[PDB]
Amino acid sequence: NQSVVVDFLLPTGVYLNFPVSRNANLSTIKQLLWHRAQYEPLFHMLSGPEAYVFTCINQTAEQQELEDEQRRLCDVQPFLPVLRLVAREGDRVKKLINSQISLLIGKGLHEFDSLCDPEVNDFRAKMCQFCEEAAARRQQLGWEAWLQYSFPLQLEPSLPNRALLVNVKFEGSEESFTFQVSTKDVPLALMACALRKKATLVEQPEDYTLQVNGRHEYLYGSYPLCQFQYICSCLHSGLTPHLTMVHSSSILAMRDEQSNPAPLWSLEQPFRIELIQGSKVNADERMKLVVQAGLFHGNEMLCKTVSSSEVSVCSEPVWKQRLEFDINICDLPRMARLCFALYAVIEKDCPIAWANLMLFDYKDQLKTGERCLYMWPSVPDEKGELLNPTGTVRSNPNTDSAAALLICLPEVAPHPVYYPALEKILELGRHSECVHVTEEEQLQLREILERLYEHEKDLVWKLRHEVQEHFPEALARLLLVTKWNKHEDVAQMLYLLCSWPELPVLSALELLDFSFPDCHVGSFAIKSLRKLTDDELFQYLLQLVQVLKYESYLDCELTKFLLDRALANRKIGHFLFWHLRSEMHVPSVALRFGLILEAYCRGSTHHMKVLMKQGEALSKLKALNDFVKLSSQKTPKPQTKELMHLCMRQEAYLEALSHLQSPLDPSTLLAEVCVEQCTFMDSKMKPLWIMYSNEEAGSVGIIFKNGDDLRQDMLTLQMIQLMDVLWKQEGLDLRMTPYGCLPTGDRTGLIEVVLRSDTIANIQLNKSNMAFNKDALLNWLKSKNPGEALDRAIEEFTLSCAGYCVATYVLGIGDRHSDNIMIRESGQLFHIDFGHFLGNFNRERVPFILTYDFVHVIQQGKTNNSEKFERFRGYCERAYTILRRHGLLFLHLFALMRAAGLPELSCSKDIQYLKDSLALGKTEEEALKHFRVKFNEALRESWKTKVNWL
Amino acid sequence: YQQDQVVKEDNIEAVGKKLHEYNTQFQEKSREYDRLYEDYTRTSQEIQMKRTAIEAFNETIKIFEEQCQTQERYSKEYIEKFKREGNETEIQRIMHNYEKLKSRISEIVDSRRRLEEDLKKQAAEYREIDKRMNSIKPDLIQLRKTRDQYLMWLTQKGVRQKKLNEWLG
Ligand SMILES: COc1ncc(-c2cc(-c3ccnc(N4C[C@@H](C)O[C@@H](C)C4)c3)cc3c2CNC3=O)cc1NS(C)(=O)=O
Ligand SMILES: [Cl-]
Repeated sequence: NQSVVVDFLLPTGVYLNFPVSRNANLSTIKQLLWHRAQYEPLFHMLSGPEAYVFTCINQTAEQQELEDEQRRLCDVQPFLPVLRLVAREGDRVKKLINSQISLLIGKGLHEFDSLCDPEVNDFRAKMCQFCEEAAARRQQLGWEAWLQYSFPLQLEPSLPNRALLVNVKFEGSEESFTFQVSTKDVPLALMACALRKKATLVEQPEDYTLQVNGRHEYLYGSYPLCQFQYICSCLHSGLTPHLTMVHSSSILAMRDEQSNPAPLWSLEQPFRIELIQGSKVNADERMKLVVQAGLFHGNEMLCKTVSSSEVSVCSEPVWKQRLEFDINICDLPRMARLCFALYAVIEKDCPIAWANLMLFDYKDQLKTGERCLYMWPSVPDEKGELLNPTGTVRSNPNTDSAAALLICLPEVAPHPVYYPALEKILELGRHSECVHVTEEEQLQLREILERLYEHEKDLVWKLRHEVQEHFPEALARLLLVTKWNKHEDVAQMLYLLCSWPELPVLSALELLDFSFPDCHVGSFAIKSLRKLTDDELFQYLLQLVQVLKYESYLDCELTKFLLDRALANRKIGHFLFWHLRSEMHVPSVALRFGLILEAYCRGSTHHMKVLMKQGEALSKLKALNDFVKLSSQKTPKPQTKELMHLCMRQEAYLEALSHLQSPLDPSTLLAEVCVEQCTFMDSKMKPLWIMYSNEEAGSVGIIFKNGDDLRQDMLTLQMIQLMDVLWKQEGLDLRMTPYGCLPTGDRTGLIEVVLRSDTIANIQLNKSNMAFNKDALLNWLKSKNPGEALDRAIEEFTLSCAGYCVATYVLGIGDRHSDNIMIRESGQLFHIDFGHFLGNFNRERVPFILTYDFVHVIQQGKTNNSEKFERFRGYCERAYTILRRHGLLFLHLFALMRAAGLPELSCSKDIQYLKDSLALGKTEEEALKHFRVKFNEALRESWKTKVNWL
Repeated sequence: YQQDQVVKEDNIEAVGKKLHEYNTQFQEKSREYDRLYEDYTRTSQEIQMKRTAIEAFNETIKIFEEQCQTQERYSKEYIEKFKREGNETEIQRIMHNYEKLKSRISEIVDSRRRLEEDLKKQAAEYREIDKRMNSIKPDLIQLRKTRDQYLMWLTQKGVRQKKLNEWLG
């Protein structure tokens, strides 16, 4: 039905109950309420409607003062239809933010309070303050600085010196000035020239900036016109640029829309623990339960893994055993990690669950007393380890129904004990430096460090002073040879780390991996990542986000670093937000990711408004896709398409989907839905195809896909993008189309629509013989590129095919076929739907693949055109060579993605795939002669595939 | 010298036939566990939804209980001044309005209680899933290790990769 019965609670105590329309805005409901209240008792005691604000309990179980009364009750979406009138005033700014954060981040802010955890309370206190400061500090500074934050420049990785005309206009005025300008002109030159056209006095050029009208992409700074993506895109296509001059004041109008709110080693007895009781264990009664425990630091064991006795299976098994480990209390490193696994065993091996605990807390204190560890279920995999030390440290959120081992860390001393401070570490670490002047071991270490085994480790440890001196890049090699189960060694290695020279970004990425848990290591890594430019940081933001999953404590350097950068650059904030938001459904990260999103939001109230509009658009798309999914099972597609529109016509649906910045690119503007062009694709999950339009620009499209997982397709597209940058940085544009792919939620996301494209299978389907049928792709490019433009179109195809051939080989992406490879009208081959990679699907190496159909187009229809075909061979060879030069970057990045828990990227073999495909074990000459053999054999195979095709 | 081999030595065809069988059984049990692990995760989401829906009922009820506090505290003034000065008719309206509020609370408590009963039943499901999952694990593991021992036996025996892939498919 349309109308809802709503409960109204008046501040006189009076209660009033009557139906109102779901679509009615809160201001309309308040009118209806006042009209009805007249005829109920104590009306004359009430103040005016404006004196009060509705309150309600929202979907996240929190009271919300509903300040914006231009909102429909169906969009407010209270838990029960119950509205309470309360006094308006009482710092309404902080109240309103706290409410919007809860709905935006998914989790309710009260769920942090409920935990009664100091670590959470200190994080929130420290980080929310830090973010509130930066945002306040941002609002103070100039419009240029603010423009840089809000709309950072989109440059190419960067010769032509050409001349081409450009349309320019001013804000408000309809008429436009087209005038000539060369490629290598700084933006001021265009602005000053555009002001002469205005005059031929009034204004000056340095109180202005050029907006690429249609979108939020601004043109400024010392860089020339040719390095901007828009102009570069306009020059390559041939189309004329279209800009708008905008005043400094008009930019301060955006800045001041809304304001941010105002402001010991004396304990030599062995480590031991009391295992008390299990709870809520589900297992087979014939078996008997065991609990295996072990201390860890990173991936390596600190000591032998002692176990329990076999107690009988039940819900509430009781051990009451002291477990003593072969390591002292004084030896434990800062990130020592006690790790449990409850097993079910035949008496005479089933892993039930597991749980890890940090022996020291977030305040550097050694934890004592009882702990109720709520456990995570064990999932079986190829390498079935006893314990799972790489697993998370925060407990299972499901305390209602989950299992739990009850244990008790004993009191070691009367007063509490901490891990020593950095001063006492450098005290012990500095001393015991010895054994200089050793010539024989300089050859031995160099031999070792130009490629670990136990013989080799002790040599590296002895010559640690010389490693710092001569082999600085081999820090990670040294960190692993360090024996973390002895506190003497740990002091000596940390002493060197404080003095260790700043490593390059590449080296510092390796140091973020799970093998290097120490706080001093991660701190050193970030210190080296702090020189990343925003462009380069963006290229790795996915990987840095995943690495948070194996951080020990909430407040860490990496988090502070990410928030630092997000507050300085709004685009980095945007993508940090969705990377976190799309994993808030995952119990193991919900708290960590929850608290960070709160911090970001408090320092990004501007963008917080934009992300709300996006969240609600995505909210409606789920509802729309779910109706389509259900309708497809019932009726035919044609009628479902018309029925989809009828839902899209509605007040709530049309306005929510209309007028919002794209999640895939917040500079891109989605304005008017083209409901005529809206549809859904034929695919298991039936993803929605939403087309937009813009009178300012210009026709953008998106795909809302819900049900399948997009994380792997994002990673793959991130890598093809990264490749494209690396290739562009060596002056090779291979015309790639790394379309945007963004996971927004639980098996939910957006995919960029590449305009003016179709699948190879569909292009070939027009000219069918039914058992020549070839030249279908080539015929198609004639119609979309007539006369002289075909030569360009063939070049776009050759260049693009080369990059996508190498890309798909290197990343190990199989299942490539006609109906998942696409051409553009420009003539650019590009690939879609990278469901599988690194050889997976069964697990064999994906060979290099040339298709005949594509070679035929490359050769311009001729059977033999070796001049043109050699060019293509060179494009492939040059491409592959460049990726090898940055092989370690790919390996390190993929090594961090192991955190993400993707099936196809889960282990060393999956990384080894990249090693072998890039031939990183071989020399550059040897690598490249192997690539030719692959190429040649793909060329021989190309014929044999299409001769079999009927 | 001796080593504990699970595979009894017949011949390449006999051993390869059992590799196909043990692999087919492994993939089928892997499907079974994965089917349950969805129901595990889905139920874990559904229980957590239910657990916060209970919290929202608590908070809504709280709001109703605050209204009752106000009404009783507020009515005190406009019942003495209404009892004298004639207006017992407004007293009757005031109080009947209050009785209509109290009556609404009972309904909200009733609906809270129904969800508590659902969460109790869905906690029973969750536990049973996990119990079923933990009974299937030892089979899934021993079928993995069996399958792998037969692969390694044939590789050692020198069987070509083409032949192994016929069986593993
Ligand atoms: C991660 O998973 C996906 N990755 C990429 C895409 C995808 C698919 C196609 C495509 C494929 C086949 N046919 C057509 N039509 C031609 C057009 C004229 O009209 C349409 C109604 C049908 C279009 C185009 C694009 C993309 C991404 N950007 C595009 O531009 C889809 C999925 N999801 S799926 C559906 O499950 O494969
Ligand atoms: Cl409900």
